[PDB]
Amino acid sequence: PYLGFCPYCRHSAPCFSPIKIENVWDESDDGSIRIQVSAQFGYNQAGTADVTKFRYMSYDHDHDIKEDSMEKIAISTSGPCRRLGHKGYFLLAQCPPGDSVTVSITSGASENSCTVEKKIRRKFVGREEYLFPPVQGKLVKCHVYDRLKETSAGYITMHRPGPHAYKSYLKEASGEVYIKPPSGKNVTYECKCGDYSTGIVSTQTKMNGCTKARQCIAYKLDQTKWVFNSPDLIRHTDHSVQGKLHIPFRLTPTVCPVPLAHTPTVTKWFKGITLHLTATRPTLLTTRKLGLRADATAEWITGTTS
Amino acid sequence: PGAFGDIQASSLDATDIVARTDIRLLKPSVKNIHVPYTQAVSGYEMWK
Amino acid sequence: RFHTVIPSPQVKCCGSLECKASSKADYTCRVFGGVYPFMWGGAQCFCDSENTQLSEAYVEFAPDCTIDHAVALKVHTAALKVGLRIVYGNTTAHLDTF
Amino acid sequence: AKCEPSQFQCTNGRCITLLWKCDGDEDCVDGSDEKNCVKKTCAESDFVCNNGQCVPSRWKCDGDPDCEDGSDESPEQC
Ligand SMILES: [Ca+2]
Ligand SMILES: [Ca+2]
Repeated sequence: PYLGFCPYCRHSAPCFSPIKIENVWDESDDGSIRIQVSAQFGYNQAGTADVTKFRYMSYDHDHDIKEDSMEKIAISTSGPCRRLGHKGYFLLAQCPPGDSVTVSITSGASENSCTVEKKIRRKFVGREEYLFPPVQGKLVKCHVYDRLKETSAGYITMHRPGPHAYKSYLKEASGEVYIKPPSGKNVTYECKCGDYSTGIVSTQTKMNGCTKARQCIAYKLDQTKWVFNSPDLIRHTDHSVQGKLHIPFRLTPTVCPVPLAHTPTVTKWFKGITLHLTATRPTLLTTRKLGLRADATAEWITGTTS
Repeated sequence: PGAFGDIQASSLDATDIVARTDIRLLKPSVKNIHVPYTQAVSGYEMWK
Repeated sequence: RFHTVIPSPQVKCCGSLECKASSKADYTCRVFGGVYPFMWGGAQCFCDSENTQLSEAYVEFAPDCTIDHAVALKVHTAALKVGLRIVYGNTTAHLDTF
Repeated sequence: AKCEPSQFQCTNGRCITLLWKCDGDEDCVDGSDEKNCVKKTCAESDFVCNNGQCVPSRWKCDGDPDCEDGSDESPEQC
């Protein structure tokens, strides 16, 4: 459960945030969207499925894992959304159309958000557009993100975290340098001053030769938590695949209702037919001759016309 | 790039994936670590 | 629809990094100097210009592709098959003949 | 002429986007940013020493005076 450089924060300006969005999928037929986020949702601080809460990277002097309840989260695009599910790095919600999708948390003291400019539309399955699926109508094969979090949509690779060299993780001594971490924290420090130097330490260490803090780095050997491939956390010196995680909310084939505009009133005349059509929403009409040539044509009718 | 078949494989689960996408990466610029990059719109979606 | 995975970049704090080629699809990684990148905590390298960074990116099928994937097929002269119902006097039978 | 950003250069041999001049960080080995910047009191993550120095909160009351005035170490307070 890492953190990433989020294009937008509570301030439109980009900033680092615990819940950076990484990818957005919307191939559903109901307009539900699957969002992968830097935070881990539905797992406790230990890594067990406490579905009522989520875990995310720190926002302070050490990269510890903090917990919060789901009810402070909110997946919102133009307006808000029916959050349909969550698991680990993935959130699922059905949202209205909008130019962007935003994930936000409202903890007051820890009130953050993240946005990715992503064009989401009110796509509809079938051959007749609708604002809302109809009650009575033909059922057609459609695909939707299965609300069952146990389902598997695929997998994402992941890796051990690299160095997270806090600015406060190190010190300067009015002309000298120092490595001052918390008590008992086995911290690796590395610094080139005249020549390459490195050492593991657990307490304040007066550096030799170094003068400016920018000369040095330091990061503890905390690999206990794996990290997704996401760009904003530098890879470890070894970037081999660490297992996998199943992508939740499998895109599952199913059936969805589609409307059936009032049957067109035909009119019969010499080698020609007239179709009187009536559909309050855009509706696809297609006609083809069964002859040697198709002479096929397609037209989205609207309203009432002939 | 930017056309149908920009990414292809013998089968969806297969590792034999080949692709042409004009993917190119710009020199990191912002203070924060980043990897700004650009690509043609997904040719499959463009054809869609 | 391809998914452009941008695996977290490799960084080096005292030297260059080879653009070791990979079999990944459209693997087109580039190495850049003068990166001196920060992270939430701060700078992640020792020096200034001596640090270099390798940005790595390639593409894989988006997870949803499993369903909406365009199977390209070449077509060759189709052989017609027909299901025929035949009746002859009071006797009748149904069959399928290529 | 000016360097590619048409903005100030630090003597470390690199020009910097002038916005970073008072971001609270120094992006060069030279004195270039906070040396000519306005700094508010330390953040909630930091400790305000009596000399006005800002130090990491976890370092306060650890046994080593971090800020020059040593306000971070007081065995009657710590
Ligand atoms: Ca700065
Ligand atoms: Ca101290």
